[PDB]
Amino acid sequence: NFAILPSLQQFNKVLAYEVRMLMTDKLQLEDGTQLVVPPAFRREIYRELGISLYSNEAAEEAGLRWAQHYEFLSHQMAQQLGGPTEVRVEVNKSSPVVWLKTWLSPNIWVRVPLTEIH
Repeated sequence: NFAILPSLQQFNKVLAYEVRMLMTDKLQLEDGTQLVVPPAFRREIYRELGISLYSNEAAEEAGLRWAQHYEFLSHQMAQQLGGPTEVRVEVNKSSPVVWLKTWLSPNIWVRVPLTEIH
């Protein structure tokens, strides 16, 4: 049952929040509060996002090369993940594909297709 076809901007917001949870077992709040992130959630986020992991070489052949740097999306992502990030978007394939690299894994590209939300 379809629910949402998100804009690229909305998708980036969604992706950032979920990747932030992928990244840790505890969300650290401004006030020093730590919200636990159940492992099960992290496993399901990874699957539901349809993340593929690419080496630099493989990425450059699988769609990264046509992907263009998005400055606002990159900063928006960097701010949520809390570290230097690059977001590129392959607007080929008509349905966008987001390519993400972070300071945490400088030799891995994260490939995430924009999809329907259900």
